[PDB]
Amino acid sequence: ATDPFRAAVEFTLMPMLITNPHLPDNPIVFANPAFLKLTGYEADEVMGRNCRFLQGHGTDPAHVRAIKSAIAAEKPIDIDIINYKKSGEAFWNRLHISPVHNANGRLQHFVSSQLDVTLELSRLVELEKERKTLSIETARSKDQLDYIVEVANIGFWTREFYSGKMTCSAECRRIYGFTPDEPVHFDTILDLVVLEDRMTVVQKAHQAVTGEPYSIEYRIVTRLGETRWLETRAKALTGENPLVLGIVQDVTERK
Amino acid sequence: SQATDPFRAAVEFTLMPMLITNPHLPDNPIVFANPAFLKLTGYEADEVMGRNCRFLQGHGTDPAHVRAIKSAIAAEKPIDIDIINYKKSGEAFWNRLHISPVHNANGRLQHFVSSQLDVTLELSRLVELEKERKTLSIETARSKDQLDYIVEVANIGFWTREFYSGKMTCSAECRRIYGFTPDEPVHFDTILDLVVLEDRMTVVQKAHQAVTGEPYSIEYRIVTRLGETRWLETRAKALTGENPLVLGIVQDVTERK
Ligand SMILES: Cc1cc2nc3c(=O)[nH]c(=O)nc-3n(C[C@H](O)[C@H](O)[C@H](O)COP(=O)(O)O)c2cc1C
Ligand SMILES: Cc1cc2nc3c(=O)[nH]c(=O)nc-3n(C[C@H](O)[C@H](O)[C@H](O)COP(=O)(O)O)c2cc1C
Repeated sequence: ATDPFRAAVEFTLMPMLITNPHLPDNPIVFANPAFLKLTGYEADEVMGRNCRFLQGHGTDPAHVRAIKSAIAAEKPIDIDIINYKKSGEAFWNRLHISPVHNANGRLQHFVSSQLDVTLELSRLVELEKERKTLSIETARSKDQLDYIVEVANIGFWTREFYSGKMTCSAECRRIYGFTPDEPVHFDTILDLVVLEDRMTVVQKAHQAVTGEPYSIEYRIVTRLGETRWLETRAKALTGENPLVLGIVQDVTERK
Repeated sequence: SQATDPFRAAVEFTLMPMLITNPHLPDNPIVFANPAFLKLTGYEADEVMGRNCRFLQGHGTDPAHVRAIKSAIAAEKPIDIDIINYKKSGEAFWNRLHISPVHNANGRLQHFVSSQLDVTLELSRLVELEKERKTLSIETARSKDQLDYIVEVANIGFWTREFYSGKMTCSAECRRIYGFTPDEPVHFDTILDLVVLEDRMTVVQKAHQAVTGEPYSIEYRIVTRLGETRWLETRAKALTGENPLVLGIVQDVTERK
């Protein structure tokens, strides 16, 4: 005849405590295996003492007063406080404390459900401020790039080695017959290339990536019918899915 | 029954969903569910009792996960396993499950107790935070690779300046225009020493006045360390946000008046 609730508290993964308020200083009279494992204390090392022994230097004094006022008022309380393991390792202890009254209405026990939320209040929180930091830097480093190609008027383009997706500057879109807003793929450039230069272009474009800079020159017939001679100095960014960089310029004058 | 059972109360008041089943009854039905469990699933108390815990399951739920629990229960062994379940509304969620067998003194199986936890949006949050960091790491590194490539290949006199501080960065072409050495530290004052005194006041004021994110141009005369007089044009713009940064492109336009 085993008590299923006793066994539930016994076998749960979540730390639980029970204190007897009728004794002085309201000491711990029970601690499930989960609690002893989290804090690293043995059973005989936590019995008989108040739960304030888990506190330390990083423990917010304001958090302690809240718990004190709740216990003195015999009222429940949920709070996140900084506690310490036997080794010294600090951890965020999500505290859920509930008073237990008898039939008459007198206080009989205090029970609590401790939960280690260190990875939420300490790990996730910094990963949110770390990610936000990267966003600024990413947006900035791009703002420098976009500003240079604009005021220096450079036909700058990028190309994904596999998908063939591209980005083009204002100058690059003027060299070809492109509009400032339309999406640009490697195929929309290939459509402008003269018939005789096409095979040379796509073979160089789909050639095995090397971190070395290379030059390539081909002719295009723009969408208005104007034949233009282009020169391009390109370089591939090594990776699993490389990004090809390239600066194109119109050299039709004096071929 | 004057005094309450603290263990009973602990399970009652906890925010962790907990179930108790009686394996002596057919198909091992639920005989208890704390208020925590009823809020998670959205079922009433009388809508859970007498049922097996498989009613939370449905489509998308891996049948391999079920057989793992099935074999664990049959062997009277504890088991930790995540699984897909369905709350009353139909909303699917991930159920972190911790089941433990309860034996008496004789070794006779009496009960099963469990801990339930909703870890759907929890695991989903971190699997997107670790894929987001990888992308932004590559992007920043590559957008930095793009910048240096353009400046070098296109021979641009490009400089950056922390507006408040005054510390500057200079490209190879930028240093050749003013007449700097490729490895000396460059401050805004270092440039001012070369600017002619007639145009010197007009330069500092224009650089000082505009902290906004509005583009502006300025042209002045300088004299290098060797004495060469050069007319310059600088097109600059400051990036508003936290510690400001002034970007500027300068080209030598030594052409006759
Ligand atoms: C059941 C129960 C469990 C408690 N568990 C913790 C705990 O895990 N960590 C902690 O810092 N305080 C815990 N406390 C609160 C402390 O025992 C103590 O009441 C609090 O630090 C204020 O003590 P003070 O009034 O002497 O300053 C718990 C209190 C109760 C009643
Ligand atoms: C105490 C206890 C709690 C359980 N809780 C769940 C649960 O929350 N979700 C679930 O899918 N299965 C849960 N199960 C397992 C199911 O009740 C069922 O035994 C298991 O899915 C295999 O049953 P089947 O092979 O007939 O499909 C629990 C089992 C026990 C003993």
